[PDB]
This record gives sequence, C-alpha cells and structure tokens, in this order.
Amino acid sequence: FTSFNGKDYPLCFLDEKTPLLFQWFERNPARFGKNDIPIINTEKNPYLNNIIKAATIEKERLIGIFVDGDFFPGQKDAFSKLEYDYENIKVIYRNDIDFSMYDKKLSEIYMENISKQESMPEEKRDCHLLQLLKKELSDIQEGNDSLIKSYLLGHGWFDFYRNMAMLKAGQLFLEADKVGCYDLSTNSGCIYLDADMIITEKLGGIYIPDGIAVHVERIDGRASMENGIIAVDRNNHPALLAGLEIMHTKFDADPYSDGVCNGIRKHFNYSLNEDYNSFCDFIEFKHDNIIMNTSQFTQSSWAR
Ligand SMILES: O=c1ccn([C@@H]2O[C@H](COP(=O)(O)OP(=O)(O)O)[C@@H](O)[C@H]2O)c(=O)[nH]1
Ligand SMILES: [Mn+2]
Repeated sequence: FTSFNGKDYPLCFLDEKTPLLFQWFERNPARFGKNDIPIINTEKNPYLNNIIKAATIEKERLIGIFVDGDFFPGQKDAFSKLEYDYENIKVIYRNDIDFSMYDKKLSEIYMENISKQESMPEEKRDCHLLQLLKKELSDIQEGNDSLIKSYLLGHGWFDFYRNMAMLKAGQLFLEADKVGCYDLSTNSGCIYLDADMIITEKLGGIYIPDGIAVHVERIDGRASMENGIIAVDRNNHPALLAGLEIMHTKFDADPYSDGVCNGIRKHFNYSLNEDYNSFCDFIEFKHDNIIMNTSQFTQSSWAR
C-alpha cells in the first residue's frame, strides 16, 4: 500500500479498465494515401501494427490514438474504419478537445520574467535573457499570443500536446464522446505508451508510486526518466501540473524535460543530494510484458 524514497508514498493501483493512449502527429500527412491510415507502419518502424497488436491483447481496456495534422477526408474515413474494426480503438483529434484551461499568454510569461529580472540589480540581472525576453515580446505582434499555439510546428507540436492529453487523461475519452467508454469515471487516468513499446501480454492491474509512474531509460550507469511511458492514476496528476507551471513561468522550456521530467522531481522533491539513479528506480515504470524503446534497435520515426 505504501512505498518510500525520502518519505512514505502511497502506491496506487489501476483498474485494468485503465485506458492506454498512443499519439501520432504527422507534419507531411500526404506521404501516405488519401484512403488508408495516416499512421506509420514501416518494416523499420511498424507503429500502427504495434498499436493494433496492443489493442488485440487489452481488448477489455480502451486503447486510444491522439492525432493531429492537416489530414484528407479519405484519411478520416480510414480511422473510422479502425474504430469499426476494433471497438477497443478510439481515435481522438486535437481539434475536438479544449486545452484552454492549460494555457497562458506568451506575453505574460515574458513580462513576469522581465519584472523579476528588472527587480534585482543590473549586476544580478541576466542581460542576455532580458534581451531575449524583450525581443520575443515585441515579435508576438502577430495576433497569436498563446503558449499552446507557440507549440505548433514538430517536436514541440506533440510533446507539449502529449503532456496536455495526459493532464486530461481519462477525461480525454469522455470529452471526445468515445462510445464503448462504459468502464471508466472522470478522475480516471490513462497510460501513455510510445507505439514502439510492444505489449507482449496483458499488463493487468498496475501499482504506480504515489499514483504515478514513468519509463526510465537508463544508459551506462546513468539513468534517465523518459516521456515514452506516462502512467497516471488520476486525471490532472499534480506532477504534470508542476511541469505545466514550469511551461507557464520558464522561458524556452522543453516540454519533454521541463514538462514531465522536471515536474516529477518537484512532486517528490528529488533534492539532488539524493542519488538520482535510485530515484529513477523509484519512479521507474517497470514491466515485463512491455518491450520498451524498439525504435532503438531499429530507427527513430522522426527526422527531427
Ligand atoms: O512524426 C511523429 C514521430 C513520432 N511521434 C510519436 O513519438 C513517439 C516516439 O517515436 P520513436 O520511438 O520513433 O522516437 P524516439 O524513441 O527516437 O524518440 C512515437 O511512438 C509517436 O507516439 C509522433 O506522434 N509523430
Ligand atoms: Mn523509440
């Protein structure tokens, strides 16, 4: 029931009904046909295949696909066909979800940082940053002053949005009116998995430290948390909110590292003095029926 790293933390359990989430954002939506699925299934990176094998095993659980891009009408009929083929699979589109509660004008972020740096003496200020901040503020003369819109290219286009979907979590399926959603409530969460994370066998009920757990891709001795696997027990889990606060306050903040990785370290007060490897062990989404980071022994779907 309870675990610990620096204090006693309440391990949380997840109804197998806990849904799983896959995300595909395609910049060139034309590289594929205008009647077949706009998801990549290369012999080097078979993602739609992996997202379909996963659905076949956890049929009881819901499996969803958060997708975005200027797709063709025939490509839309294609996802609907997957929805008919598998009731397990529900495809959600960024256009059908409101993230307005998760946003902050780019203007404020800069002016707040500018005020803070201005307060301190000029000796203690960061001239470079204030220069960067003042330049960027003027260059938002374009009508768009929204952190969300700013995150529209493609690394950011999806990273920030992956975090925003997990902030909604189970609320995402409900907000999108995903039929077949007759096993989940509103505080439900969802487990995010890169599509190159292969589900060898049903995971079943899981236990996540302090109601949260994330994949940790350790290297030579060193270990690093990853946003490839995001397991939350409740929608709007507070670690993600801490990362959203970093997006709200920090300038040039990386959604991947400041949005989740740095947000998790605040929720558990890593403290730096404490060993990071063990803390990564403590946070580590562990599983034996999941093949983690397969693009790795094959190839990265992204040029960038
Ligand atoms: O055009 C792209 C490329 C990647 N992804 C997402 O990013 C994940 C990571 O892909 P991959 O494992 O190939 O990259 P890497 O592990 O090298 O970061 C994929 O599973 C997708 O969910 C996406 O949505 N669109
Ligand atoms: Mn990968």
